[PDB]
Amino acid sequence: MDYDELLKYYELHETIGTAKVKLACHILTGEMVAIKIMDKNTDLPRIKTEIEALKNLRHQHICQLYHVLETANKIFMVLEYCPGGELFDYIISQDRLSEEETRVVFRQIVSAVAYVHSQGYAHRDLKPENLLFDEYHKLKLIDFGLCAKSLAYAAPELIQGKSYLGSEADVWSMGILLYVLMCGFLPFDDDNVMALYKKIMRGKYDVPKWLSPSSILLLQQMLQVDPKKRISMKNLLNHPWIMQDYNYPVEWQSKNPFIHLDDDCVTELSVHHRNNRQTMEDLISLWQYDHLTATYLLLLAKKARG
Ligand SMILES: O=C(NCc1ccccn1)c1ccc(-n2cc(-c3ccncc3)cn2)cc1
Repeated sequence: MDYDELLKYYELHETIGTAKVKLACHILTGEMVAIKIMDKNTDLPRIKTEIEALKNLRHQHICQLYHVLETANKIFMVLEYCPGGELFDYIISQDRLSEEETRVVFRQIVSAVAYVHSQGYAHRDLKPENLLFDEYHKLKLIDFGLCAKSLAYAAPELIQGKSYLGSEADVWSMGILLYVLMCGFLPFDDDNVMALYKKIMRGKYDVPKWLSPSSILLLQQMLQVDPKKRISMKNLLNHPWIMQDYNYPVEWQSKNPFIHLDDDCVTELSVHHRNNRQTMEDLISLWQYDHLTATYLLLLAKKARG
């Protein structure tokens, strides 16, 4: 009953995570996808929150939603294939990243998060387990279930149950991410939850000898307990540390459109439909996140590889 519809469009491969995640192949294009499987009667608002955000967000550093399928018991989300693994696993594998490798990764995180804020959203659960590498070793932001329109990464105001601005909470989380990338351990860490809570509230952390003066200053600018003292996203885009070795601000605007359609992909898609080109373009432009949406976006991913 639950897998009947999904099997009309996808050939299932193995479970990789237990939401349960399955790898699969889109039958029509032959493209690999990841499928997130969530049970309705085992948080339903968290599923609807993520779906609503992903239907509205489309960006080179956000893991793309292709197709949404629903049954009485399950909701399936067909998503962009990211075989490079979690950033969390990558940092551990490397112990810690150099300042230069941290900047490569961090500029991509800044790009995705600045775009999310530009769209009127705040992620609210930024952490290395929520950033994946695709086949090109480019980062993709995942899990928009807690977004607004993990304790080690949470801003002090957010833990205290106080009112907060989502953008300020994201800037603090990005500061914790920045520290983890360059150190390979958390700035606030404890086995006891209350002792961790105390450490976050105090905002004091050890500064390893390998951190450069510029890294230390950026960390200080992001890790401010008072949210009004944290750096704004606008100032993060062209921060001196961010610009070092690059000399251009972070490109945060989306390169992945809703309006423009790719002519080659429209042609490839149209051969599978008993409709003219203009009818197919108008249907694609409705972005229903049905099989048509998945087919078009997967053909765009196939084109990108070549
Ligand atoms: O290791 C992977 N493949 C190679 C492989 C594995 C086993 C056997 C043979 N070859 C793989 C591929 C894709 C993924 N993705 C998870 C999400 C994802 C997106 C949104 N929310 C949660 C997860 C998107 N891609 C992970 C892992």
